Amino acid sequence: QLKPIESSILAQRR
Amino acid sequence: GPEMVRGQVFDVGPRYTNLSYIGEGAYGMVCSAYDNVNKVRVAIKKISPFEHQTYCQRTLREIKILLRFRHENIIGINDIIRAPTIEQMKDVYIVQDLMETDLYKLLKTQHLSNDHICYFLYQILRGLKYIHSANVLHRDLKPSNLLLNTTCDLKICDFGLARVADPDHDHTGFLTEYVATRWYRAPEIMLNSKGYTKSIDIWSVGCILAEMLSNRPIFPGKHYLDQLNHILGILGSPSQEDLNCIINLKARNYLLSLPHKNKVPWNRLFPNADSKALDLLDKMLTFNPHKRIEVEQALAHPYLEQYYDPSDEPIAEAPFKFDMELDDLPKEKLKELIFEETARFQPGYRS
Repeated sequence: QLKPIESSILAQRR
Repeated sequence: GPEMVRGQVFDVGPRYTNLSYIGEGAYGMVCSAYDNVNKVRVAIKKISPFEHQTYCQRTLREIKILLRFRHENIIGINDIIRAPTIEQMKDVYIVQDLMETDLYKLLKTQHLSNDHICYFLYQILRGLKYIHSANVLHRDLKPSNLLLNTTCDLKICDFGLARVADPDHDHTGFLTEYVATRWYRAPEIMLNSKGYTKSIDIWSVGCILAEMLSNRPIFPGKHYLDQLNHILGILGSPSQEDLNCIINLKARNYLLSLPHKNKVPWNRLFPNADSKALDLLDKMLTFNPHKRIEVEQALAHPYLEQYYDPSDEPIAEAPFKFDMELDDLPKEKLKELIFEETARFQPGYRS
């Protein structure tokens, strides 16, 4: 079960 | 007595316990475990390479490479376990942080949104940028080598086929043949089998992109020679210019023999894909490796423009050089090099 992209630290920085 | 998984002893306690099987290869096995010291879940690969020169070579490369690399989209080595003396060393255990799944598994269970595909692709290419900036070729990119957590963080694994090729030196005629996994194998691995470049990794990424778009492999050749037919069935027959680029005469003549095939347009194959994704796909799956998009240009493609930021895409500080390549050595000598390379993880080490 795959979470939203914004849960990735890398994506939060972008 | 140490823990045993499916008949393999894993002599990794007392620090690492509760071993569970994940997978295997010809000279090793991977398990999950618990690191009782750092209180974290790990993956542990057991390797037993020392009877074969080629296994020793790949073990040394993987170790040397991954111990230098430090990047958010590449799995790091936490620990290496092996015996205190070279004569007692039969097995080497490499410890990494446990990831939750991989892309192969995810694609069996889930149709990915365009946003997921775009972000995963970004992360693969950001990792690859770092790898290629170090003068390393991965040579086995595929979905099961891309690990993921449910937070969508992606890390490239498995450097067992990876090597250095210092671009100061022409490696034509000196690269190992029959690299990559068949379905992910660039055409020049078949046609310039000892003279390919890091462009093979871009081809594999294109295969991976295609696979995210459709949840099936784009070129599922049933055997070595059928692979090239699958490629040409979609790309169509190469242009005369691209043929005239093939230096190897036997290879060029073999292609001239084949019947003509037309290009299948990307949008008939992937009628629901983002157009920009298909554009980048076309550039990655370009027949001629000298015309194929390079990793920096791929990162700069419009498909990835919401993520591309060269201020946050590290490159290797000290790219590897020709020194790191003379490993064509007897297996006993390679064992000594593996022992030296793993010494820093031992009690009582001194440089």
